[PDB]
Amino acid sequence: AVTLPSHSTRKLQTRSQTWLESREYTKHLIRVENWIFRNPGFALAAAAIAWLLGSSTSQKVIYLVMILLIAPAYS
Amino acid sequence: DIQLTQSPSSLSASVGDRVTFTCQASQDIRKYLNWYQQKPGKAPKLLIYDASNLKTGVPSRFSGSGSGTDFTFTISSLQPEDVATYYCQQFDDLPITFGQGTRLQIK
Amino acid sequence: EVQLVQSGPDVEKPGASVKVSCKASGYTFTSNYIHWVRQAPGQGLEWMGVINPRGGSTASAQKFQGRITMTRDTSTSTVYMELSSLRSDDTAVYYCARGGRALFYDSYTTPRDGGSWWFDPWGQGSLVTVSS
Amino acid sequence: IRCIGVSNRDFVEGMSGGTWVDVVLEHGGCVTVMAQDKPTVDIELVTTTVSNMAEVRSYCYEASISDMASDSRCPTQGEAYLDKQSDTQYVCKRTLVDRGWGNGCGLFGKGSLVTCAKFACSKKMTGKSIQPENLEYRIMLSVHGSQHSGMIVNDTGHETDENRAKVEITPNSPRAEATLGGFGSLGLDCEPRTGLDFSDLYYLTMNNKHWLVHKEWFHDIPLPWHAGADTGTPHWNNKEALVEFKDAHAKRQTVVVLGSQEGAVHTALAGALEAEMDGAKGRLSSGHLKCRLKMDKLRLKGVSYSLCTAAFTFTKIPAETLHGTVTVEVQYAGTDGPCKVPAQMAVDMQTLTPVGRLITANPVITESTENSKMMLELDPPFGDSYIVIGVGEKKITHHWHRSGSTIGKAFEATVRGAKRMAVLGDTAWDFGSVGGALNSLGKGIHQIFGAAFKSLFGGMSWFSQILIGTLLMWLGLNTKNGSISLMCLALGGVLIFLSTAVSA
Amino acid sequence: PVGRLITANPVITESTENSKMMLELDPPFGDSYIVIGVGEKKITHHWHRSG
Ligand SMILES: *[C@@H]1O[C@H](CO)[C@@H](O)[C@H](O)[C@H]1NC(C)=O
Repeated sequence: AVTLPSHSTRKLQTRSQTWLESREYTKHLIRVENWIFRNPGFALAAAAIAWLLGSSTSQKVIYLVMILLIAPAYS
Repeated sequence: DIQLTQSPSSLSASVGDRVTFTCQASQDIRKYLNWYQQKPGKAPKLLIYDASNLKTGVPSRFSGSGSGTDFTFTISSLQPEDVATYYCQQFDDLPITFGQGTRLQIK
Repeated sequence: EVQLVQSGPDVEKPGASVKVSCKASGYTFTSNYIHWVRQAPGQGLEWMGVINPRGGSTASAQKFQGRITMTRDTSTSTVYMELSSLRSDDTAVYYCARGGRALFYDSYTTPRDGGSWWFDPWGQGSLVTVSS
Repeated sequence: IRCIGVSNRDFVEGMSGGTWVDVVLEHGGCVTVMAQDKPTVDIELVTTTVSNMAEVRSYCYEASISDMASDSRCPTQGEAYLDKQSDTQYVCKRTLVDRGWGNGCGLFGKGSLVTCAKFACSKKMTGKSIQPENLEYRIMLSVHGSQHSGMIVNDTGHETDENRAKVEITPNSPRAEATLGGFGSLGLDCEPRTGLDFSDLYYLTMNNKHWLVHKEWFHDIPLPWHAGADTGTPHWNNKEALVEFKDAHAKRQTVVVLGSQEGAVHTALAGALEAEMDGAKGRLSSGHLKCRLKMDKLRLKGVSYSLCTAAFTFTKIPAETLHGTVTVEVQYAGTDGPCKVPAQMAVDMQTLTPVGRLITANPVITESTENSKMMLELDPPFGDSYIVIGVGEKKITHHWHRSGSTIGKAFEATVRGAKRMAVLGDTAWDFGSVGGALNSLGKGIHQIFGAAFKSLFGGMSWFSQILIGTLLMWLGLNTKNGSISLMCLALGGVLIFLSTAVSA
Repeated sequence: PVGRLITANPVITESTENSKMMLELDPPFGDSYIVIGVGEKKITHHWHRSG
C-alpha cells in the first residue's frame, strides 16, 4: 500500500497557504541528510563514480548530485 | 442532510374551510418538492408536483407554493374526501425523505 | 392504461429474504424509473431505492445497504425486490412506482421531473410481516 | 473600513471616463478602488461555497480480516480451489508452497494453495466531486466615510445598512449591482469559472475532515475502491495493497491487514487545501476570481453637505498600515446633522497646502448625537506629516511622518505585483484594469507562455524547481551564443522566483 | 453580437407558460457572455469556450 502520489507534485500555486508546506519545504533536505548520515561511505562511493563520468571538473559535481540524489528516496 | 419538518402534526376542521400545511427543509430544495394525501389502505391522492403545479384531474380545491426552503400547501374548501394523511417530500440529492405527516379530521 | 401491480402480502422469518414483484401495464417498460418506498403501518413514507427496468441499474439508501437487491425482468415487464436479513422493522407496506424521463440507467434528477414524478402507477401496496 | 490591517490589500484607481475597473478579487486579502468621484470602495471575498457535490469513488484505509483460509493442494493435482475465493467479499491470492513427504500428497515437490480471508473495512474516504456550476461565491464590500468601527463584528445589520453590502455570485447569475441607498449601484460581473480551475477538483471528506484535491491525484491513489458505488455491500476494488500475504520459508501462509493509513493519507495529502462546513453546503477558504467592476451609478451623498464648525478630537493614535496609509478615528460632538467634515494634511500651515493621498473622500457624519467617532484614513507623503482635521482655529492637527520613501513605494509595489505575477499567473494581469492594448498583450503573452510553462514543467515541486533553477543558472553561464543561454538564465530565474513564493 | 449563431431564427409557438426553447450557439476561443432575452430583463451567462 504505497500511498504513491505525494501531492506536492500537483501543487496549487494559490494565495492561501497549502496543506503542510511548513515541514514540506524542508522534508526532502532532512531526507537526504538523514540518509547520508546513516550511509556515510556512500559519499566517497558517489565520488569515485562521478569523478569517472563527465570528465569536465564541472559536470563531476553534477554527477555527484546525480548519485547522492538517487540514493535517498528511490532506495 | 435531507431533514424536512412538516407542520403541523395534525389538524381538524369543518367542511368548507381553508387549511394550510408548511414544510421547511434544512437544505435548499429550490423547486424539487412534491405533495400527496393518502388514506389508510389507499394509494395516495394526486396533489402537487414541483411544489407549485396542479396535476391533470386534480381539483382546483388544492394549491401549492413556496420557493426557497419552506413551502405551503392549501386546501381552499374542506370536503369529506379530504380526510387523509398529507405528505410533503423532496426530490434532490437522493436520500429521498418524506414528512411524517399532516392528518385531517372532519367535525 | 399506465398502472403498476404488486404481489400479494407476505409473511417471512426474521433474517430471511422476501421478494416482491411489480408488474407494469400501459407503457413501454423501459421508460420509467421504478422507485421502491417503504411505509411502516404507523410511520410515514421513506424512499427505499430505485432501479431502472432497462439494464438493471440500481441504487438505494444506507438504511438498506447490504440487504436490498433490485432486479429487472424485461420479458414480462416486471421488477423484483429482495430484502435480505429481515428485521422487526421490516413489517410494513412497500410501494413501487414509475418515474420520469428514464433515458438510460439511473436516478437522473438534476434534469427535470414531475408529471407524475413517480405517482401515476403507485399500484396497491405490498404488505409484508416479519415474525414466526 | 473592512480592509485595514488585512495586509495583502491593494489600492487600484481607474483613469476616469469609462469605469472599467476589473479587479482580481481575492479570498485572501482586500482590494480598495478609488476615484476622484464615486466614493472610495472596498471589496473582500468572505467565503467560497459549493452547493451540490457528486459521490464519486470512495476509499477505505482501515480494513479488518477474519475467517482465514488456505486450501492446500498436492504438487500435482491442479492448484487450489478454495470455494471461499468464490466470493468477492473475500480477498485471495494464490501461492506455490512446498509440499513434502509426511505431508500427505503421496508425490511431493512444489504444491500450491490459495490463502485468503474476508475483507471487512471501516473509515471510508468520501471523495465526492464538484463542478464549476452550482458552486457559489459570497463576498462583502464596504464604502468608506460613515460607520465608525466598521469591523465585521456586527455585519448582520450592516448589509441592511448603507456602508456595507453582501453579494452572492453564481455561474448562472454573474451580474450583481451592489446597491447602496444613497451611495450607488456598484455594478459587478465576474468570471465564476476560471477562479480555481475547477472540474479537476474533488472534495475529499475522510474523518469529517474535508479538503480539495486535484482529481488526478485522487484517481492515482492505490487503496480499495468503492469505485462509484452506492448502497449494497461495498465490493471493494483492487483489494490487495491493503492486505499483505506472507508464508513461512516454504509453508503456512497467513495474512496481515496493515491497520489504518489515516495519518499516511495525511502525509500524502501535502498539497491539498482544507475545507469546512460541508452539510449539503460545503465551504472552503481562499480562491480568486476576475470581477469586472463598474462605477455606473455611485452618488457621493453629501457633496453639498456643510463643514460644521465643531472642534474635532482624535481618539486612537492613528497608526499606519504596511501600505503606508494611516487610519484615524476622530470623534466630535458640538454640532449636528449630516455633516461634511474637512480632512487634509500639510507640511506647513498658514497654508494648509492640501497635499497627499486622500483615501476616505467625502467623510460624512450622520446625526446630532455626541462625539461620533468618524473613522477614516489618509496617506501621507514620504516625509514628516501634519494631518489637519477640524476646520480652522479650533481644528486638530497631528504629526505623522510616514517615513516611507518614494522609491521605497516603487519597491513595495513591484514586489507585491511580482508576487501577484507569480500566484495569479495570467490573472495577475488586468489587475490594474484598463482595456489598453499592452494590457491584452500581457494577458495573451502570459496566456500562451505560462500555459506552456504548466504543460512543460508540470507541477514542479519545491525541491524540484529549486534544483532546476540552479542548474539552469549554471548552464546560463556556460553556453555560447547568449541567445539561448540567456533563455536558460530566463527560465532559471523564473523557477527561482517561483521558489520565492508565499512559502517564505 | 459575435460568434457562431447556429440555431438561426429561434421560434416560439404559443401563449403557454414557460416554453423551453431549446437551441445552441458556438462561442469564440475566449471567455463568453451569452445573452438571450432582450435588454434589461434579459438573461446573460458566462461561457468561455476554452478552445
Ligand atoms: C454593532 O452593531 C450595531 C447595530 O446594532 C452597529 O451600529 C455597529 O456599527 C456594530 N459595530 C461593529 C463593530 O460591528
